[PDB]
Amino acid sequence: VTPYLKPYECFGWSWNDNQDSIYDWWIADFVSTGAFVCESNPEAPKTGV
Amino acid sequence: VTPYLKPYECFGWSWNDNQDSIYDWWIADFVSTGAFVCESNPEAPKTGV
Amino acid sequence: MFGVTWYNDLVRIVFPPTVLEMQLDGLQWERVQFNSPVNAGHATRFNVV
Repeated sequence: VTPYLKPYECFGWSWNDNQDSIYDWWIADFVSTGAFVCESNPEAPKTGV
Repeated sequence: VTPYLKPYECFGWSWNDNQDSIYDWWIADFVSTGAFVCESNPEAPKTGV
Repeated sequence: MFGVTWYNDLVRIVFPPTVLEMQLDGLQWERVQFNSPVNAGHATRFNVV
């Protein structure tokens, strides 16, 4: 069951399928850090377009 | 675990630390009563300011 | 010159190249324990705002 969570935090879970009923769950909360976090840092704008 | 609750109601709990796993929890709901509830009723504005 | 701020939990950690901004929900800071090195040539200096 998904838990109750803060109105702008974010929930995901995984790791069933190990012949018992334990699992990992996580909460991201996205609280106004201002440093964006993401894969694939941007390369370059091609100049002259 | 905090329960699910109405979108403008308000949850708090207390009273662990008694060598068993019982506790008290409460829900305020803040539903448009118009009578504000708070400590320290206001004294007086100083006149002439 | 550098410093930090935490006015209404807008925790900046500034340095003349770069800043670091955070906001934390369960945060509030009110106490400052400055300490100094053992000896400075002129007067070393600190300011709580």
